[PDB]
Amino acid sequence: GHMEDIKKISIFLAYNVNVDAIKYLKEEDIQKLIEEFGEEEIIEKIEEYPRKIKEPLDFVARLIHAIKTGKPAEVPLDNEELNKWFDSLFKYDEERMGGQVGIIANLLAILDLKKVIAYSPLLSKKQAEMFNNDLLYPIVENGKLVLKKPIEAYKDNDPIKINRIFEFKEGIKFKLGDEKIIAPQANRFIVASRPENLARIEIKEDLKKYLPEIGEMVDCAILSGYQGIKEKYSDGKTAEYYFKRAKEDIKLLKKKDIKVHLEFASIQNIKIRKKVVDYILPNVDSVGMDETEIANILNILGYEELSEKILKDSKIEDVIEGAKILLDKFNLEVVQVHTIYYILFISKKDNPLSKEELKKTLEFATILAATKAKLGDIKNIEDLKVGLKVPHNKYGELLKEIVEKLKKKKKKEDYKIVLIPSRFVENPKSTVGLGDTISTGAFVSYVSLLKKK
Ligand SMILES: Nc1ncnc2c1ncn2[C@@H]1O[C@H](COP(=O)(O)O)[C@@H](O)[C@H]1O
Repeated sequence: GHMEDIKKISIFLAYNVNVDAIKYLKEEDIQKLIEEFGEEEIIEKIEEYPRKIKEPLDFVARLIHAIKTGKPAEVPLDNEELNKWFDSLFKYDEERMGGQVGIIANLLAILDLKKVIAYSPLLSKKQAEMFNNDLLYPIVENGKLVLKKPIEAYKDNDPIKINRIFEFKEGIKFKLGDEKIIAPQANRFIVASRPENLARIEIKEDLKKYLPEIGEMVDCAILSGYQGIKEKYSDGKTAEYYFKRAKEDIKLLKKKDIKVHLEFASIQNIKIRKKVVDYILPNVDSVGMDETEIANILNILGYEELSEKILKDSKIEDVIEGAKILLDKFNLEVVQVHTIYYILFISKKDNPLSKEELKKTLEFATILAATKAKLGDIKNIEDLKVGLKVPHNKYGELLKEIVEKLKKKKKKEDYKIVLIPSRFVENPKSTVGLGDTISTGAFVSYVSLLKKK
């Protein structure tokens, strides 16, 4: 319980919240779709490969197409006027809080943090009910900034962003025409739209003036959702407009002294990914990422040779070298890299924390990650004891010894490098958003130990 000095942490979170409505597909389900829509019409439609869903058949064909590959896919609805028709035709099994803000803010509430301020542009009644009741939502009433609970700041008439997810296990089998189909791998087919018509990824004009005020009452922030920003919008606005104003929010928050953290998401649009590199990464204090994304960042900065060595081979010496480049280039205090086997932490030599403390930050991150992996969602702090029963990966212990040897050889260590093995869960319940869980655990723990000093 001593580690839980974190409960003394207050934190601000923006920008992405949504509702996840999940269907857990079984063979019978796909069978009913085949019967109700027909085999030839689906087969013909799969050849068509619609890029957006306009008629119910589009969804049937793209869902089956994806199931054939075992690879992930996202197709938006053609128009938000089809939402309620879609939800009555293809009903969900369960509804849930989605989005990096909504998921992590709810977890930080369950971890009893001092103050957790979460912000999203849309706050419909159904959405606001998904929040943990301890969360605070910023509001400007009567020329003053007021933190109120979400079930008391919601607005009727507000739309609701919903991600429709269809989960299919490995090996789900069904016939289509003569083609017998087997799921090569477990994957999820997602029906969802990036915001344009209904909302945008930004702090509204009214709240902007109060960002520095939010900066005073908060020890740290975690910002996310930049993968939802579009290159061009119909109203003539562009990614640059929103990325510029996203840069402004970080700068307004940092008039006062806070740490800002970013978890580097897997943005498949390279032009929007390059925007995150240019507008967000240089202005932030902490970053977390996997092996794939550091190579993707190194490739944007021009280290093409290094990027492929990490991608092809994954040697820890190369990941450490790539993390050192990120640390020195961008005004960062720390860089975090996570893989199924290890978590790596690097900070300049003048970091107020000791190598001993940095390892404690990491230890707590592996426990929290292992709790969620074995239990699915975390619902209580008691659950962290389940993660403590998960032992360290044996190959990571080997990498720890390797890093220790590396450090002894070099003449000057102007850096603090700490690696611990992960608490791998072999037959995990869930794997989604595990990266945000680990990265948040280490960052919050890191902010704690800084605050004690
Ligand atoms: N079975 C598992 N047990 C513990 N952690 C896992 C497991 N599978 C995946 N992870 C973590 O999930 C992360 C994936 O993060 P990302 O794909 O960036 O969201 C990896 O870096 C691992 O640390």
